This record gives sequence, structure tokens and C-alpha cells, in this order.
Amino acid sequence: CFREENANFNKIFLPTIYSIIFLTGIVGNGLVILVMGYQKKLRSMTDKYRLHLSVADLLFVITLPFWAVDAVANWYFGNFLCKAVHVIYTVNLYSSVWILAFISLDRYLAIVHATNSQRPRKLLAEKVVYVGVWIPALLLTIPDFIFANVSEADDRYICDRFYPNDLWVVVFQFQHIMVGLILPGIVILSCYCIIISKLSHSGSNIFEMLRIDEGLRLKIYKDTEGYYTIGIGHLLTKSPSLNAAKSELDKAIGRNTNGVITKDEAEKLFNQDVDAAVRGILRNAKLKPVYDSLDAVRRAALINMVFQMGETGVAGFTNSLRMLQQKRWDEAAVNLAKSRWYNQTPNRAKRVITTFRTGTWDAYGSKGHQKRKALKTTVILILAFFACWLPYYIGISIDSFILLEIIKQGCEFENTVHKWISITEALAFFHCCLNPILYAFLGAKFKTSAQHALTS
Amino acid sequence: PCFREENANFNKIFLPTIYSIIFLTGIVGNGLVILVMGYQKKLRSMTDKYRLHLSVADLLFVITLPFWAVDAVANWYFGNFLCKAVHVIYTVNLYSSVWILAFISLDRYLAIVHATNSQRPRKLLAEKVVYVGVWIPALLLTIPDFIFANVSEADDRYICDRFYPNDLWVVVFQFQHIMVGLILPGIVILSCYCIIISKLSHSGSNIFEMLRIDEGLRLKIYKDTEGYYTIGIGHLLTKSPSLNAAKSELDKAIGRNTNGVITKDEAEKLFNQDVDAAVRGILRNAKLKPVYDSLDAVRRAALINMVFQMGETGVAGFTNSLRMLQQKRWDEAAVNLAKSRWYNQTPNRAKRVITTFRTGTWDAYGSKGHQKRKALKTTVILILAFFACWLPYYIGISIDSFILLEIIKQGCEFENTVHKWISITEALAFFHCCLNPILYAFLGAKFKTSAQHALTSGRPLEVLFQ
Ligand SMILES: CC1(C)CN2C(CS/C(=N\C3CCCCC3)NC3CCCCC3)=CSC2=N1
Ligand SMILES: CC1(C)CN2C(CS/C(=N\C3CCCCC3)NC3CCCCC3)=CSC2=N1
Ligand SMILES: CCCCCCCC/C=C\CCCCCCCC(=O)O
Ligand SMILES: CCCCCCCC/C=C\CCCCCCCC(=O)O
Ligand SMILES: CCCCCCCC/C=C\CCCCCCCC(=O)O
Repeated sequence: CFREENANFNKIFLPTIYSIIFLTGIVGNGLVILVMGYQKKLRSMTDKYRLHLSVADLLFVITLPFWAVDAVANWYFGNFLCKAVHVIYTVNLYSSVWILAFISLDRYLAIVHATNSQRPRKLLAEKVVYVGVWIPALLLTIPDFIFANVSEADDRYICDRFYPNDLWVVVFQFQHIMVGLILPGIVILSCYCIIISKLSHSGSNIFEMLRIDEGLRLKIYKDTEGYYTIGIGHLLTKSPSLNAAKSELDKAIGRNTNGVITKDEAEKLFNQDVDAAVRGILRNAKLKPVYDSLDAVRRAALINMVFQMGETGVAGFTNSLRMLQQKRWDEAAVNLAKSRWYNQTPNRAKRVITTFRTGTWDAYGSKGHQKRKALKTTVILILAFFACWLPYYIGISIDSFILLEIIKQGCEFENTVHKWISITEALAFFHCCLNPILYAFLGAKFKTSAQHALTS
Repeated sequence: PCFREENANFNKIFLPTIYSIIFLTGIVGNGLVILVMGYQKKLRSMTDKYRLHLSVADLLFVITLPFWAVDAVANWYFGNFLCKAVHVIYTVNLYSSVWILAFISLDRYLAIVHATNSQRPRKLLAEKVVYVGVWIPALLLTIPDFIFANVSEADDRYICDRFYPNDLWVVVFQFQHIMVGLILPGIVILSCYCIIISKLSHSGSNIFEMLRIDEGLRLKIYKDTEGYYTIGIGHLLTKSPSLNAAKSELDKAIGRNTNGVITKDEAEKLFNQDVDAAVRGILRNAKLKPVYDSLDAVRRAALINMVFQMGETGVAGFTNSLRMLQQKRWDEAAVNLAKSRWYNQTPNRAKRVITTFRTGTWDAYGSKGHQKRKALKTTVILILAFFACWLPYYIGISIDSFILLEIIKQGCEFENTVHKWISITEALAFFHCCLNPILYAFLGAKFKTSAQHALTSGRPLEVLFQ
């Protein structure tokens, strides 16, 4: 049983993969570095980390021509570069994924503890990244530095890690699997496990919208003109007695409240109102046609207005409603800002109009537009990171099965495993291009066809 | 060829003896912890909550030591199932206890580093995350032992052990034991304590807490006697009669229909804006500007507090006192600040502020730091001793690692001597199980009674020498 490098495929396929990453990798990462680094000052936290990522990737990527030459012909470059390219490899595998781990910590802080997230998020991204990521990443390369050497072999020079015995191969494989994927994977998933759980105490989108706009009372309240209210703007009945109002709540809740209720029960009581509200809209001839043409988010917008102004009032916005039914969002946003509604209750009306305008929930929340895109960028990056690496992981797993005697096959099986590990690893280095590619076409509009080069 | 021979002369005598001792003192010690806290206790600290989990870990393992002793002295008489079970329980214990220690260190880190708001997260760690992140992983990681622990016939007896396909499996699992067992919990503990000792001297209070104490915290809108509407930490909203107009300003700022009520969290946000306005004005006031720049975090908090009390014009007027603070001569500046009208009028608050300018610590806004320091001392002792117990065994394993990895090349005799000292030291390392109970020994006791104090009522005038 001997090693057998294949000419037709690996000797040609790998250096090509290596060269393309090299090429697209210097340009893409080099652009991220100069574009944010040199020129552009005000930096977003995720962007701060993506600067780090692109530095880690350009460093690795500038060493790829060695890999390519090594694969096609020989290791002409001596012992010292041998250790150097190995070190540079380790540095990349560890820093890249942990920077990703740090992007997920940052998202956790942003979302889960948004109240005083700035002091710490800033601290993470400017002080802790060097001590948590870069320095350990370098310390951990001492092993590559020690055992990476060049040997003469079968008419060429191999640069590789050479150890006293086969146990050393298992020790460093286990460490690579641990520092590379299992520990950062634990942290990424844990952070996202905490995020999704924080997002589970909140109720429906329409409920959190109106809680913000109308307010949420957990205890009955007599106002100044004698009416009784609870939950999200829920009016109990005609009685002028706290007791008889408490009688009404008890009936709608199904329990002896004594004037206090829970959030969950307020959401249920609100759902019934939202329902009764939506029913009358579908009975109003002016409002129903618009409601039929709107997406859910924008229908929440119109329900909000009914919650505030009564069905009749809302039904008087004849020209704004008409632009909304026609999907003329900007016009309609513009027109609604000129009404007595806007001039009297701008805080509310501003959020509602932004909902109609965009068809998003950005107006609620702090910096909601920015936070929405930030969450999506992060998840895309990390999933794609692991997606690039996944076929290599499967390859390495199969090799592990050989060594640990989980499977027993001949050498022809073992040598096909090793060529596909060389292939899937090469294909994995595309991770170095994702960060730049996710920055492509920012602010582009895809609205031009061959006819639009010839006409309006 | 080197063969494994089991040692008797000392080892069939020494290990059962040590196992039996840890067995007896550990059952009594940990069982007491479990009964005395587990049930009676009503005011329990976080560290104590953790040391109950610890004593449960340790009792589970200690109760299985009789099997170890009989195994060492005679046989494995207990069949395949128990062979797996004593392993599982062994692995559960090695993992759970060291990680409980790591959680005791994360808890300490929150208690000292973030005392603006520790209580929710420390409560969460102690009652929920300890299960899902300590116990459950510990249990899941025993699946190997359950699978590979089996009973074998070897040299005139039954051998209970983990038997694998090949020697690479020995390596894969030992590295996991060292990692999960030592190097990951070690990293966590040492990182926590790196952050602590680096910040111990400037802890105890935030700028939020400082002013929350000097100025008070209002979750509800309050109208004072001169018509001013205020919220949170002295946040002025409006000064005209409508209350509803006050609400609308609060709503614009907070970004939601408050009805004049905000959370403690929104109050800190209003405050952090206000703090960024006062700093912005200080950096444009030429009288306050260069003094601010020369000051640490804590002493800047001390200036911003004054600006909130008596406004920017006022603080720009303590001309001599500020130069003193700028020169970094704290005591005379603190002597001088106590001679001002501000001090005679609001002495309590200004006493505190000056203490901050003088010493640069939050001592005036912080304590019950006599109990907190006793909490830190206990945790450091518990943890250091734990590692101290385990250290001779780590040295043995490291020696064994050198053999397999060919970092050294000695013969069979040398390997045999290492094998026996690893058994010795692991055995001794199990005293880790009695630390937790011992540390609770003698609470309330005073060591003042000599034989003479039993023969008499003491020596004359003991109260002079207390
Ligand atoms: C994990 C690792 C860094 C280790 N390694 C290896 C083993 S060394 C090596 N050459 C280079 C790998 C990359 C660093 C420089 C040496 N072998 C062969 C020799 C025959 C021709 C093809 C490559 C191949 S690809 C790979 N990736
Ligand atoms: C790490 C470990 C759990 C593994 N192990 C071992 C190896 S198994 C073993 N018997 C027992 C270990 C403890 C659990 C029950 C089996 N060996 C010998 C057999 C000959 C006489 C002395 C003990 C000894 S002490 C120890 N501790
Ligand atoms: C031959 C050894 C090669 C190893 C090189 C190791 C380089 C690590 C040193 C510094 C990491 C780069 C830090 C990037 C900072 C820019 C990002 C920013 O300022 O926001
Ligand atoms: C589809 C065609 C693929 C061909 C492989 C591409 C290889 C390009 C990458 C690196 C080329 C390096 C050339 C090595 C020089 C050594 C040759 C020699 O000196 O004899
Ligand atoms: C939580 C997920 C559980 C999966 C655990 C994965 C841990 C990895 C376990 C064993 C890896 C040991 C390395 C095997 C030797 C391979 C070396 C080689 O391919 O040359």
C-alpha cells in the first residue's frame, strides 16, 4: 500500500483551482482592504470584522502560487518557505472561522443585549479580536513551524509535516478538527440558539407593532372621560363601575382577573379585536378593495390606522388609499404626510407611513433597516462558509473511518479518498472569495435588458 | 517486548486504602452538603448553589469507589453492565466538576466585573445553563465509555476496561479527556480571572449606578413643584403644563407609546445620550476642556456627575480645584472641593464625588465588599486546590504521552514505573471530592481553647490581647 499521485487529474485540476482563487482572491480581498481600510472612515461592526477576514484571506491567497507549483512539478522553494506556507495555512483556517465566531458574538450582543451593546461590541471588535483570534492563531502554528520540512522523494522534493510516528498524525488532526470546526461551531450555534430564544418571547408582528404605537397596559385603567381600557386599546363596556368593568374583562378572559392580566392574554384579546377590525373593513366598500391588494405587513399598517381613527375616519383617506391600492408607495407616503393625522400625531404616523412606503418593519426598532440587513449578511456568510468546507469534512471523516477501522477497504479505495480530499479542500478555498462576493453590486439596480439599451 | 504486570506489593494495598478513605470521608462530607443545603437552606449564595451541584457530582462518583477497591485488590466480580456504569459515572464526574468550577468563575466574573447588572445573568447561569451546558454534555460524552467499556479475561482474573479497535483510539480519547477535562475549562477559568484581577481595583460601580444613587431612578414621569416634567435619571422632558405633552416628548425619544412608564433599560439609554451631551459640551468649554482630557474613566465620571448636578457654567467655576485635578494632585483638590458652597449644601453627594476624585475607585458608591472579597477568596482556594490535587496525575499522563509520541525512549522498566505512579496519583487526585465539604468545615468555630482553658477560665485579662 503506497501513495499514488494522479497525473491526469490532480496534477492538472488542483493548480487551476489554486490559480483561480489566487487571481479572484487577491483582487477581491485586496479591494475590501483598500476600499474600507484606506478610503472609507465610518465603520460598521460587521465591516470591521470583514476587514480582518479579508486580511486573513489575502495573506493565505498570496501563498497559493507555491501550492500550484508544488502540485504540478516540485517544491523548488526551500525549507523556510515550506514552514512559512504551512504557518500561513494554519493561521488562515483558525483566524477565518474564529472571526466568524466573533461576528456571531457581535450579533448576539446587538440583538440580545441592545440596551448597552455599544460599549462591549466596540471592545470586542478592537481589543479582544487580537487577543482572542490573531495571537492564539499564531501561537498554534508553532507545530507547523517545527515539523514542516522538505524531503527528497521519488524524484522530487516533498514539502510536508514529518513526525516521529503515526500517533502524531492523529494528535494534530484532532486539534485541527477541534480549533477549526467544533469549538467555533459550538460558539456560533450557541449564539444563534440564544438569539432565536430572545425572539420567542415576542408575539406576532402586528402585536409588537401596535404595542409600540398604541401602548400596552397589563392593568385596567379609568381615563378622564369615564371609559375603561385594557391590553392593547381594548375598551370594556358602558359601565361606570370598576367592578362591572372587572366583570366584563373576566368574561372575555374566562377567569377572575381582579383587573390584572398577562401579556399572552392581552395578545389573545388583541387577536379578537384585530379580527373584529378586519371584518368591518371587508364590509366597508371603500376599504375592502385596498385591503385585498395589500401584503400582510401593509395590512397591519391599515389595521393600525383603524385601531387609532376608527373605521370611518380611515375610510375618508380617499386619495392616499387609492395610491396604496395602485401600489404607488412613495406618492401615497408623500400624500399621507400632508394630512391632519400626520400634523397631529407624527411619531405614530411616521412609523405607519414608513411601513406603507417600504412594506418592511424597519420603522419600529432602532436602526431596523440596518439591523435587518446585518442579520441576513452574517447568516449568509457563515452558512456559505460551512457549505464550502462541508465536502472536505466528509472526505476527512471517511479517512478517519479508515484509520479507526470503522471501515476496511483496499488501497484503491484509500487512494480515491485521498484524491477527493485534495479536490474538496481546493474547492473549499473558495471561502476566501465569499466575503468579497457578498460585497459585489452594492447599490446596483438590475433593471436593464437588451431592449433597454435601445429604448426607455 | 514490554508486558503489563500489575504491581502488588504496594499497589494491591495502596489503591484500595485510598479509595476506601475517599469513599468514607467523601460520602459523609458530600452527603452532609447535599442534606444541609439541599433542604434546609433558604438564603443561599450563587457559589453555594454551584457547590451543591459539585457535591452531587462527587457523591455519585464516590459511591462507586467500593467497586474500584475490589477491582484493585481482587477481581471484576460485577459483570459487564456495571463495568460500563462505573466508567460513565467516572467520566460524568471528571467533566461535570471541573466545568462547575468554570461556572463558579464565570459567576465571579459577573459579580465583580458587571455589577451594574449581574443578577439576571447569574441567576440564569446557576438555575438553567448549568444543566444544559454542564450536566447534559457530560452525560452525552459518556457514550464512548458505555460503548467501549467491557469485561475481559486476563491473567487469572476478570479485567474491566475500555477496549478499542486499535491504538489510535487510545489517542483520540485521551486527547478528548485532556481537552474537555483541562484545557477548555482551564482557559475559561483563567480568562475570567485575567479579566477580574485586571479590573478588581476599578470595579464596584458604573457611571449609571453612581448617578442612579446620587440622583435617583424614575421609571414613571414625575412633575415637580415648579412645573418641570422629569423621568429616569433626571431626564428633563418639558416644562409646560400638559402631562400628555410630556408623554409625547418621552415617546418621541424612547420611540414608543409609553403612557409615562419606562423600563430600567430605557432609562439607561436616555442617560447614555445625556452623558454624551454633557461630554460634548465639556469638550467645547475651554475652562473644563483640558482637565477632562487628563482624567481616567472614574474621575471623568466624577466631573460629569457635577455637571449634571449644577450644570456646565457652575463646574467651569471651580477654577483652582480643577487645575489641581489637572495636575493630578488629588488630596489638596479634594481638600479644596470640601471648602466650597456646593459641599456645605449637598455634603453627602459631594462627599462621595470627592472620594472618587481623590482615590479614582468606586469605593463611595459600591460596597458590601467585605462579603464579596470573602466570596472571591473561597472560589480561588476551591479552584487552586482542585488543580493541586490533579497536578501530579497530569504530570504522569504527560510522561506517558512522551513515551507514545517518542519524545523520550526508555525501556520497559521505566514505562512500568510510570504506569504505577499514574495509578497512585489518580487515586490521590480523588481527594478533589472532599475539598468542597472540607471548605465548609468549622464555620462559626473559634480556635481559642487550650488544655489550660479546660482546666481554668483562661489567663488574666484576655480582653486586652483579643
Ligand atoms: C492539510 C494540508 C496543508 C497538507 N497538505 C498536503 C500534504 S503536503 C504536500 N504539499 C504541499 C501542501 C501545501 C503546503 C506546501 C506543501 N503534499 C503533496 C506533495 C506531492 C504534490 C502535491 C502536494 C497536500 S494538500 C494539503 N493540505
Ligand atoms: C481512566 C480510568 C477510568 C481507566 N483506569 C484503569 C484501567 S481499567 C482497570 N480497571 C478498573 C478501573 C476503574 C473502573 C473499573 C475498572 N484497570 C486495572 C485492572 C487491573 C487491576 C487494577 C485496575 C485503571 S484506573 C483507571 N482510571
Ligand atoms: C510568516 C508568518 C505570517 C503570519 C502573519 C500574521 C499576521 C497577524 C498580524 C496582524 C493581523 C492583521 C490585523 C488586521 C487589522 C486591520 C483591521 C482593522 O484595523 O480594523
Ligand atoms: C486547464 C489547464 C491546467 C494547466 C495547469 C495550470 C497550472 C498553472 C499554475 C502554476 C504553473 C506553475 C508552473 C511550474 C513551473 C515548473 C515547470 C518546470 O520548470 O519544468
Ligand atoms: C459534536 C460532534 C461530534 C463529532 C466528534 C468529532 C471529533 C473528532 C473525532 C476524532 C478525530 C480523530 C482524527 C482521526 C485521524 C485522521 C487523521 C488523518 O486523516 O490523517
